[PDB]
Amino acid sequence: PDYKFWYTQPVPKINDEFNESVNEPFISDNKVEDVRKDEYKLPPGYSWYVCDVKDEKDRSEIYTLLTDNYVEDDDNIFRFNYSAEFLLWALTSPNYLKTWHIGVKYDASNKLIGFISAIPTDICIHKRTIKMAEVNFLCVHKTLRSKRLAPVLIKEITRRINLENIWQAIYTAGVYLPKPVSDARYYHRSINVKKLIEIGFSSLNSRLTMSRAIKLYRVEDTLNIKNMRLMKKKDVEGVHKLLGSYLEQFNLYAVFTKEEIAHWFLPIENVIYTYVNEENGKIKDMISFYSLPSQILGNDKYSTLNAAYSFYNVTTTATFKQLMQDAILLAKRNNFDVFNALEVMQNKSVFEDLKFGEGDESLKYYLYNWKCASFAPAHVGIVLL
Ligand SMILES: C#CCCCCCCCCCCCC(=O)SCCNC(=O)CCNC(=O)[C@H](O)C(C)(C)COP(=O)(O)OP(=O)(O)OC[C@H]1O[C@@H](n2cnc3c(N)ncnc32)[C@H](O)[C@@H]1OP(=O)(O)O
Ligand SMILES: Cc1nn(C)c(C)c1NS(=O)(=O)c1c(Cl)cc(-c2ccnc(N3CCNCC3)c2)cc1Cl
Ligand SMILES: [Cl-]
Repeated sequence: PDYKFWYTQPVPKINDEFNESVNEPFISDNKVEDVRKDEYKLPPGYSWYVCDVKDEKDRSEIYTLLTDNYVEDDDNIFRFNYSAEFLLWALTSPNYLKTWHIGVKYDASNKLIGFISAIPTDICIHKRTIKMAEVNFLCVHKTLRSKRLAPVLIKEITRRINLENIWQAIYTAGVYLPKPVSDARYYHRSINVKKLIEIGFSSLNSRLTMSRAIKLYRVEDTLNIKNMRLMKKKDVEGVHKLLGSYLEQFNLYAVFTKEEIAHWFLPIENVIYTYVNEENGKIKDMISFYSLPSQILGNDKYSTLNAAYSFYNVTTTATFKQLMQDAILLAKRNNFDVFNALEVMQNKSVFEDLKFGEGDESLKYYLYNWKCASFAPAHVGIVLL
């Protein structure tokens, strides 16, 4: 590929590799005063729109755009179906900016046909903490693909982020772009076996009959960590200490304030599930996973695959395998069909014994305007939504 757009940007070329001692911007000494004050030009008939995600109607417009036009698997069987409540949660973290929730409307219909978003986060990369933007939910309507709208959305959000004196970003994508700092495969743990077979997500053979498959993935309805319970407001301080200490071992992680811990972990039904083990008023273990269904395209019986995604999990009183076994159980108790995880942090070590199957795609982690050594995904300590 030529990367005609990306090679104009402060990112590594596809052949670039850096020593572990290199950890710095491509372009330093940036000046807010020099940032373009004009919005990037859109093709005739299209206009920028600042979305208010706290307004139900604006939020529903984003929801519809993404439901119909967002990420599909390579075989066009599944399309992500982020809920409206999920989008509210994902986009209104502490110190979010409404003007970083950017839509594009088709003037004649007044309909939203494009979107991109950013939220601010402090990112520790190779022990250096940098104020960054986390870019997500880039989407162009299926009818307008391959018209070079995505670089316009990227350049416009870059401009708006730069106006706030932020010059680095973090982002993930399934597509290969210049140039990942890490690459993490997805793994899947079947919960509702029969449904997964019926929709083609899983397979049988003459050895693995339907009944044998169901027995293989059967789980005992008893927690290894008996007191694991839904997180409450009183647990924010203890989760902040437990998770904050845990994440410092990694090469890439978010540095969460107490306010960010409250936002990202306090439970919201059908959005975010966090469980804690409290001993003597101290949080000693935590499990968390978020809800992200996929629409099943075309299937007669089922419209929705109900998937839980591993978020952040820490144990100090059990083994990591016991903890993730409880995570699977808690997902099953909340009626999820499958439990998905990336090979980040310590996750890969438990996939075999807990009967995860390797998927067929990976998530690439990227930094914008930052050069550093790449690393194996066990050194990644951040999960983006
Ligand atoms: C400081 C501060 C800096 C802030 C900025 C940091 C950089 C942020 C980059 C964006 C990160 C996005 C993270 C994600 O949210 S992930 C989910 C992506 N959402 C989907 O997968 C939904 C379904 N899909 C679509 O909605 C469209 O396919 C897209 C993704 C909008 C792409 O639009 P289309 O019509 O194909 O392509 P056009 O408009 O002709 O643009 C082509 C150029 O674009 C590049 N590109 C494509 N996908 C990308 C992508 N996902 N992220 C970034 N760049 C992408 C591509 O390579 C090429 O450029 P070159 O010529 O190769 O240099
Ligand atoms: C079962 C299923 N349902 N769907 C809808 C799909 C795609 C699958 N197959 S999958 O599990 O193997 C999978 C998964 Cl989960 C995710 C991605 C992917 C692609 C691009 N971008 C992201 N980002 C997520 C983080 N924020 C930025 C966007 C994820 C690709 C694959 Cl292929
Ligand atoms: Cl129990």
